Amino acid sequence: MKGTIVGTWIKTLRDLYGNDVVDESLKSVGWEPDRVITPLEDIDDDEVRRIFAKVSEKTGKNVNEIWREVGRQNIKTFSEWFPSYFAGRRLVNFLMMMDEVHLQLTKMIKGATPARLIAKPVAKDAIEMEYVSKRKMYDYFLGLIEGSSKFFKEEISVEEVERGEKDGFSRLKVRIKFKNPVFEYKKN
Ligand code: HEM
Repeated sequence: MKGTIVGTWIKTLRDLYGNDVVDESLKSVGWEPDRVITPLEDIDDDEVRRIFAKVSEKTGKNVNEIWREVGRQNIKTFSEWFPSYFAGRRLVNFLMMMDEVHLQLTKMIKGATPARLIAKPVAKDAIEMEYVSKRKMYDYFLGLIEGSSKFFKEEISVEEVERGEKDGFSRLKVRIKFKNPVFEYKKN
């Protein structure tokens, strides 16, 4: 996982559960508790997993629950940090651009198996978004959607259409319904 994002997760874990819980969890995997992670590092996914697992043990919170909340809160961090991804945009705009943004952000990562977040219109007031990846971070994904609705102050309805795994790839499809029309038919 790209360093920058892991950095944001750690800060969020601190916001959620406190510095001792997080400091201890980082040590248990051999990190300096105040380790400074850079945009160049590809942090080992297993070590992240063990960090979250340790936080789960210390807080008594379920790890899926933790990921959900980290997803929710992550959006506020992104909005204050990178205001450019949010500026002059509505929620639908923001969501439709995520796939492209993530391809840009992982272009340099050695081992090029980056998650896809392809969204497409399926009605005048609704899109389907499909998370496809090697990593199966379902709860994080859903939390991120909730965080986005929260930030843009646009109420949505989120229905999971299906989830599944095949050929090592996880897939989660959601239908997101907006309060009023955001699309119209157009000559193809
Ligand atoms: C400006 C806002 C955002 C930024 C800057 C951002 C950036 C990133 C970065 C750098 C990663 C690391 C991926 C890797 O290292 O392979 C990541 C992961 C991920 N992002 Fe975002 N993200 C944003 C918002 C969102 C939103 C709104 C969603 C969903 C609606 C989303 C879905 C995901 C998921 C599911 C992953 C896990 C990747 C995987 O499973 O391989 N992100 N994001």
